[PDB]
Amino acid sequence: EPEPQMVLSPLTSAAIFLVVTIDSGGEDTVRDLLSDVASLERAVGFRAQPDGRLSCVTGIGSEAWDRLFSGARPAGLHPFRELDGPVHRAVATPGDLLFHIRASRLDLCFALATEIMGRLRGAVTPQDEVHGFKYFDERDMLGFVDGTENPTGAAARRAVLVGAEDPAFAGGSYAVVQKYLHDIDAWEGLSVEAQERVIGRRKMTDVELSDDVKPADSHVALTSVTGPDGSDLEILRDAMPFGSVGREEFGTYFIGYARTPEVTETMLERMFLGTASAPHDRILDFSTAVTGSLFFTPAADFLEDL
Amino acid sequence: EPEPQMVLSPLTSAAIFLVVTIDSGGEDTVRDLLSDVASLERAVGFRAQPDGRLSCVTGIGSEAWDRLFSGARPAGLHPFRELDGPVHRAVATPGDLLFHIRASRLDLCFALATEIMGRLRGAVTPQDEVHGFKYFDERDMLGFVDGTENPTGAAARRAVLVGAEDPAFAGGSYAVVQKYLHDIDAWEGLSVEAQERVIGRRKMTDVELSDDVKPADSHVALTSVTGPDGSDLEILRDAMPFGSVGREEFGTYFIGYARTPEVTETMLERMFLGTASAPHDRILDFSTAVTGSLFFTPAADFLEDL
Amino acid sequence: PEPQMVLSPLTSAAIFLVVTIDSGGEDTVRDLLSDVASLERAVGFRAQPDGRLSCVTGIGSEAWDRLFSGARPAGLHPFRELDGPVHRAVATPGDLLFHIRASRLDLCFALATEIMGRLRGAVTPQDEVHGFKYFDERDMLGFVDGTENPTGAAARRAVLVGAEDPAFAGGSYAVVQKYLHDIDAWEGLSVEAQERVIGRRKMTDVELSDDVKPADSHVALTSVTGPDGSDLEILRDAMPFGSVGREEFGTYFIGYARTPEVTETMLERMFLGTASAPHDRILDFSTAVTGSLFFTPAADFLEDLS
Amino acid sequence: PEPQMVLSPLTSAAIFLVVTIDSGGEDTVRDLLSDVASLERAVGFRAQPDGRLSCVTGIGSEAWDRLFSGARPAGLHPFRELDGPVHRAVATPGDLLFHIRASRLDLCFALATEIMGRLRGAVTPQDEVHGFKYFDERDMLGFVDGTENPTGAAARRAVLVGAEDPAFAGGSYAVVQKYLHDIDAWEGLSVEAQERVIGRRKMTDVELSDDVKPADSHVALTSVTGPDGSDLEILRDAMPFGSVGREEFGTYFIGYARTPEVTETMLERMFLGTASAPHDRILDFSTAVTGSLFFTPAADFLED
Amino acid sequence: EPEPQMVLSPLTSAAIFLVVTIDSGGEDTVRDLLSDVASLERAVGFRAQPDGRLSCVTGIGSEAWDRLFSGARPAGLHPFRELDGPVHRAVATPGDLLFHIRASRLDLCFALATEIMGRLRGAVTPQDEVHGFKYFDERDMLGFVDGTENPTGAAARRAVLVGAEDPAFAGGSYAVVQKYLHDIDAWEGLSVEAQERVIGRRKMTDVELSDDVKPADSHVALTSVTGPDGSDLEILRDAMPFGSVGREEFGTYFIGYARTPEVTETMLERMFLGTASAPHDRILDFSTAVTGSLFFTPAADFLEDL
Amino acid sequence: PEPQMVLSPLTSAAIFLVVTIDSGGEDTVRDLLSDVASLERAVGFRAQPDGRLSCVTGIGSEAWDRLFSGARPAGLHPFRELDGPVHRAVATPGDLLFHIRASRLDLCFALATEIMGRLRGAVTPQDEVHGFKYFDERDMLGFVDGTENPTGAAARRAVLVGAEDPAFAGGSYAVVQKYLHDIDAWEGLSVEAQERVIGRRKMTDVELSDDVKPADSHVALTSVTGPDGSDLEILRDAMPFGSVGREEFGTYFIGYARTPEVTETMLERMFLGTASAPHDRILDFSTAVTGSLFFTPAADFLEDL
Ligand code: HEM
Ligand code: HEM
Ligand code: HEM
Ligand code: HEM
Ligand code: HEM
Repeated sequence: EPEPQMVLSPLTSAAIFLVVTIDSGGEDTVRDLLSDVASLERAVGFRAQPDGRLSCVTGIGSEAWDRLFSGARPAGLHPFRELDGPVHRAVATPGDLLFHIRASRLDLCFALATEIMGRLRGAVTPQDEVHGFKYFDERDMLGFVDGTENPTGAAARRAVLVGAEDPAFAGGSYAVVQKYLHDIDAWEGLSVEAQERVIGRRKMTDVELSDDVKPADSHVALTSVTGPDGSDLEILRDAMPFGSVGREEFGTYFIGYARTPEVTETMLERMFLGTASAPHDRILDFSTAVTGSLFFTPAADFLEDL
Repeated sequence: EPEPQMVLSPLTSAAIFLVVTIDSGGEDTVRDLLSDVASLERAVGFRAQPDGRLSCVTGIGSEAWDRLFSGARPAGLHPFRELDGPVHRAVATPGDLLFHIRASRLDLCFALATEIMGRLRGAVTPQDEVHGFKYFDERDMLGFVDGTENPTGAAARRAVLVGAEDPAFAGGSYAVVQKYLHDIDAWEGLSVEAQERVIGRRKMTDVELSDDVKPADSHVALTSVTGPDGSDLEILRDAMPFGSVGREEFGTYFIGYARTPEVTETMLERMFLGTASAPHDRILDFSTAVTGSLFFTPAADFLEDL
Repeated sequence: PEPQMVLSPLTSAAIFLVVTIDSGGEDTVRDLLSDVASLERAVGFRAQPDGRLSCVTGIGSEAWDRLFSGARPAGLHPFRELDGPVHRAVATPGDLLFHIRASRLDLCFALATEIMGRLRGAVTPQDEVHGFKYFDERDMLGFVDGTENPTGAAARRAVLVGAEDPAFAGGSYAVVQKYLHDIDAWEGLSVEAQERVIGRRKMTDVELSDDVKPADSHVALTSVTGPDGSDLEILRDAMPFGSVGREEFGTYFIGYARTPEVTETMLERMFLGTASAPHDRILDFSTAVTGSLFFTPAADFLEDLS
Repeated sequence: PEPQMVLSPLTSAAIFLVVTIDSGGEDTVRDLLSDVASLERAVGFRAQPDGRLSCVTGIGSEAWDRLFSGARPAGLHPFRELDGPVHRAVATPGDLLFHIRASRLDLCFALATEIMGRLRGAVTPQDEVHGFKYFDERDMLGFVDGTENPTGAAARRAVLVGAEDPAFAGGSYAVVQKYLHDIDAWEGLSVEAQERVIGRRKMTDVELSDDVKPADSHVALTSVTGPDGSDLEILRDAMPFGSVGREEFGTYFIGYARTPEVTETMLERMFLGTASAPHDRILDFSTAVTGSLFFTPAADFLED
Repeated sequence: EPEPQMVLSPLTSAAIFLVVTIDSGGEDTVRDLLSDVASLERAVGFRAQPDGRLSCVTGIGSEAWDRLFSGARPAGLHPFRELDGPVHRAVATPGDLLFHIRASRLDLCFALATEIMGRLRGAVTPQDEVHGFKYFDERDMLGFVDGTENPTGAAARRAVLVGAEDPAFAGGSYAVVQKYLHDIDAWEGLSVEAQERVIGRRKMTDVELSDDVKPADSHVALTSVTGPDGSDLEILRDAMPFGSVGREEFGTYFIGYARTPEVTETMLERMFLGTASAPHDRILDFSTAVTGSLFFTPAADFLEDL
Repeated sequence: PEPQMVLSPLTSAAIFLVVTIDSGGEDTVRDLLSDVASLERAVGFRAQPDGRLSCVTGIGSEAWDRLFSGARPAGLHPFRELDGPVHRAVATPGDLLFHIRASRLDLCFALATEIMGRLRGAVTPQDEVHGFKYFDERDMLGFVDGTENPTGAAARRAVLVGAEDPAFAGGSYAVVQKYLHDIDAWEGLSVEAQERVIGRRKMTDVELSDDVKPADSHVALTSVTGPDGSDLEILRDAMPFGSVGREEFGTYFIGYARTPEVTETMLERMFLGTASAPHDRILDFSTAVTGSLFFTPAADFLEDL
């Protein structure tokens, strides 16, 4: 088989997201680093096992792929598609490489990011760097549990990993990232019952609203999608709180993994453009997107044979 | 009889340092928050006990003290003293209020900082915000164990807490903060043996160099000071690594607590001005101070009384 | 096919709930069964990774006939009462079993509260037991309990239905019995006499040699080989329970097997005896007061209902 | 003098046992009392450091007179029944209290088994409750419970008898009530309405400001100031309990104080009300079915 | 007030006991090491906190004291006295220095022992080296819980630390060590009931036998001693199992601390010489002493000043 | 076929036992082998989940012929002595290996006591070592030890016998060597000089680039490719041991492989050298004083006795 990267990681309380662009003539340095990234992960992580749980998932953008490699391309790889809805806009921002670094402690993430960027100095320019921390009861910046309905085990593998539909790229995945800033003053102006009608789940107990109370423009109603054959279309999320108390910056760094970008893109279209039944996802009246990029995360053996 | 704030904290792997100035007319809002800060600490921290270990130490600058309170001044409270050495400078920067927030996780520090700054918006301006993380083996940004010779138990109480010498302020302490950025490039150019001659201890095993081979301009030699009676003068440190790999910012946020500022200021004078035997502390040839402030951290009952 | 969480990691707390379905309660019950996996996620996700909450849901032979209109699992029948010369294994009513396990009683109790909230008016409670395991895996008799359970691949082969009943693959069969002990009589035996009842050493949990182990010891009678001389295995998670006021000291027995015939062969040898043994000596200090049999279907069977 | 483990670390499991002493049981009881600290060590030591097992032993007003001759602790009396306009605090029988706490129910149950084994034939059980805390210190009403308890030095001064009753120094007074909740009615309230009953925000556990806090909120009525304007404090370790089958959802209340006067002033305000408040709004969703008062002596009193 | 060595330690699962003699002319090397040993403890231990729990207690024999120091002798310090009972003998064996090294892991003990013996090679001759391990439920080599009736908190300090009776040595303690080998074959030939009559406690539940059943020659009866007034004389023990399965060596390395040696030596006289009511301690019919030594463990400041 | 616990989680304590079978001891040994998995559960289950106790049982080449009739595992032979120009890999006697691992020394000790209790009078001890790993996975030379071990499916492929020897599938081959270090000489090197001996950075455990890594560094010599250009890998769990009184500072080496040919190729390059290197520089600070080879069968092979 092909061996996947660590897309299906165990639960982690800390994360670093790094997005860079490749400077002109930086290609060779980048290909050198990509062949060594799993070795750097083992070197930083092994001495802190079994509790460290350090991993790095490496992603490549559509334009970067054409600069790095000749030949066949993953079937779904394109630049993030901007959405200009009647009220809300999903922006596309630059990004050639993604490092999704996760662990039980921020210091491990930071040590592996230091070795990665040390190897890339002179070849890349930083676009975004976020240090994520999860709240102790899995809560996000809106005060709701975040992760509950992710798929697990076999269902997760089927949802996230490329298989026989794109055989040359089997064991790969597609990652969409969006950094959101929240308007917390507006959000805290709602009662708890009004907040629940935005999300579609109870705040304190995390039980889903009944089919008879759940609004058509609630976040959970719009991100719930069935395919033609009536199967659930699922993604795997590992969204993380971040920000700065001084600048009054309260955010959610969103990442979703899927076997095809079509599933993630159908969810984003319903959220930003709406449906017959809903103008837009009510979560967006308290959340502004400031970045948007799409990456292909290849099989581990693809990176190792560079 | 008077109950100290949590100056003598158990070991914590995360910290937030917040330094603010009080805007004109902000005094009353500030006094109201100071009387509630212990209540806010319990509200965020109690539900995560016993492993959260959340604490907040609140400090007040010399000029802020005169705007907030009439009556007696703590005996040792003055503005941080700038040090103009022939090569190295210890700069003085503005700060009226210090919040030293510590816990076993960054998310708890961040939740308490959010409640504090929520009460003060409109009354203060942020000067510095740092999110610190400790390495898994108590290492700092230079790769040395950091904290080894701090005093513990009764020796720590004697070294840090004001007593009979200033009876109205007993159970208080004095906090000096400096943010340092390191030249990691220059530091990693040294052999391990050359790094040991800068610090004064072995890197991997943290054994002190013997009295005959320890250089006179090593960090350990210069911060070792005896009083007139031949007593060792000690401080309590809780320095934290911080940074951003994208902006190449690798730092140490220094905080030191002492029963009198004269002990910390004797250490800073030896480091920046030198002695007959040493021009300056060699650690300063790889470390630049960008902030400097001095605060009195009163007994908890002093803050509760307002 | 995705099993329910039959093969769970070690748990120190459990709630057993046995209920009968009132006339006309069927539709409410079918609605709850389609939601029970989502209720497990709602209560459990925010307490991960340490909570380790799971629920295994079972259906009795007569309830199956009232709920579902197609094929029956091949081994599902009402518990068979065993009328021995001395000891009786009684059959008591039960339509639905909830086997709820976690690292803490409060999590089991929160999931039981949500389940029973959905069933109020549709079911009548028959049994509710709150179990606790001793810190060194000991039971109410003071012996280590679980030692010879199968693990890994052997456990899956022993417990999960496969090719022999393909429509119900990934299911299992659960036998429950509540036992009350005569602890006064038990504690009147010497430790050596207790060892001859169980078949293992009390302090060190070493199996008695084939030369000393009596024919009517618990371990001799629950050791059974199939036609090829292969060991027939069950998976147990028996839990102590009781009340010191009422002098109630119990063991709540649950055993899981791929076919009821394995557990029923073990009960026949215990209660009816063999050529070599009148009955299991453990029964001279243990009285069964309940007995029921349940089919625990594959998770996808419960999810795909109406 | 060495106190019993009144000031315990946080515990997630508890057994409450209340018994009466049968006639002629006195000597069996006095034998167990001299050995109960030994039994605590016997069951607990092998499960350190995580077990955190302790047992606090209390004696009622009537029982004291049957067991001991000489001076009585100054504040020891039978629980006082409160007959309010709407809500009633009942007085129920109890001679001995065992407050058993640990990180796991199985350790509580092991110590309870050895204690009741020693007392079989001398005592009648009145109450047995097995308590569990929710993983974020929440109680049966879904609020954080314990937040304003005193800690360290403040806790010692609030809870332990000192120079005012020198023969009984290092003792405390324990008040217990078992409450059953109407959870149906409680879950019918909005979160905002629940906050106005308790006097704290539900999700973040921040006290309501003095301008929005209702006068008949639980926190407003259990706030009492002394002559010098000091806070009068108690130490609580109230525990959820119940049965899902029988629809029984409860809080087993225990409060410790250096004098019963502090706890009894709080109960009078809750049940009788004041000029400003009819009664504590928490009592429109909580019914007391037991009430008892115990003196918890110093460890050395029990030993000698 | 004087700072004790870490005599009152938290529970530790591993230990190294080192006993050495000072070679002729080794005195100055030894005095140099003694002034550094607390700094070596911090150097090895700090980076492994909070779980390491590493400490070292340093003791000095009666004859060594006279070679190392001029001035006052601690009032209770004398050579261990041999006990020649009718059946059992307590031997006295040489030792000038004791290192009692404890931690949560053997590797920490070993790293500190390596640094100590590195400083002394050429100055000392090793007499005994023992690597101790406690069983997971505090059980010893005889299978009984060991430590239960040790004093804690304030009672422990009163029992172990020298006070105003010998003011120059306040915060010191007296350590007696004996290495015992067990006859395991003979011991395991006893029933649990017979083992309980030797120890004086129930094996599984660690409940003390009643005054009416506890034999007069049981270990617990003979090591229970009351002073001239009425009160219990206590010592603090941290005895550890040790052995070699190859050599058939199964041992208990006994260490007891007391404020005066008279308490420990009264316990030894009752065990070896017996009373009116008992010939000897029944534990001695399964345990042979092969070493016996007495040390004074001074206050930490005594060692630091020299 | 259910393997023994070769692929164990990380363990901080170990006991290694090597014994020879006395005349007439065969029957006692066969009895103990059929019971050893049940003794592991008896000592370990009560201490789960933190105990992580396991025992791996191995049998030497000569012992196999005394214990069992029928087929021999294809790769089982006596350890081959290497007499290199400077350094020697010695062979020492061994019929049975017990590789006992846990999170605490006391659990290893309890299981070794029950095993040796069953064998008293049937076996003679050759070697007994009590191992301890440093808290940050460091070894006796002060380097992280384990970093490049294979994990998951790559580990199973590297260690477990498959279709090449079908009657012995789920078995493995263990090579043991006890090493004593000259720590005085080692600690006389600068950190930079030590890195050039190992082939990795000491503090950060980053591999030296192919351009700086010397040809006689330990990592260069124990890196081996097959005909197919694929890496040949082993699974190691080498453990520090010593006695501070005796000045004994050691590494007890154990390596597991699907075939002995992989471990034997690594030992030949270390002790005999290559075109580019006289010998492994790690051997100028490490002396081998034991050497033995064992087959560790599938668990069901031992049970069906
Ligand atoms: C870049 C900033 C700094 C770094 C990375 C740093 C790092 C260290 C390190 C590695 C040690 C040795 C281990 C220990 O005992 O903790 C140490 C010791 C110490 N440092 Fe610093 N230090 C810094 C700044 C300061 C400053 C500004 C002061 C005083 C104002 C200071 C006072 C001390 C003292 C008192 C010790 C203990 C000396 C002894 O062994 O007795 N440090 N520092
Ligand atoms: C009072 C109720 C029971 C108690 C207290 C109890 C206790 C025990 C104990 C202490 C063991 C030995 C350790 C171990 O788990 O391996 C054991 C083993 C066993 N018990 Fe029971 N048991 C009970 C009832 C039952 C019942 C009703 C069954 C089956 C229908 C059962 C089946 C087994 C089996 C299969 C084993 C393992 C046998 C082997 O070594 O292969 N037990 N039980
Ligand atoms: C159904 C029974 C009870 C429930 C569920 C309950 C629940 C709570 C809650 C959630 C708090 C707020 C957070 C905290 O400080 O813990 C609280 C505070 C408190 N309760 Fe209660 N309580 C009950 C009965 C009682 C009784 C009977 C008393 C006194 C006799 C009492 C005295 C207090 C005190 C003193 C406070 C703290 C007030 C302050 O902030 O100073 N409670 N209780
Ligand atoms: C191989 C040697 C020894 C073994 C295996 C051993 C074992 C134990 C055990 C199992 C207990 C009961 C549980 C407890 O409270 O710790 C105990 C108690 C005790 N042991 Fe020993 N012991 C040994 C030698 C000694 C020596 C040589 C002395 C005194 C010089 C001693 C003094 C004590 C004392 C003072 C107690 C506490 C008794 C009480 O007050 O209840 N032991 N020992
Ligand atoms: C004498 C004591 C020994 C010590 C102290 C030692 C130490 C080390 C250390 C520190 C590493 C680096 C980290 C790692 O990947 O584990 C390593 C790697 C390794 N050692 Fe050794 N080793 C020893 C003997 C041996 C022996 C006898 C063999 C083989 C027969 C061997 C084969 C290996 C292999 C295969 C690797 C991984 C190579 C790679 O990176 O691909 N070692 N050893």
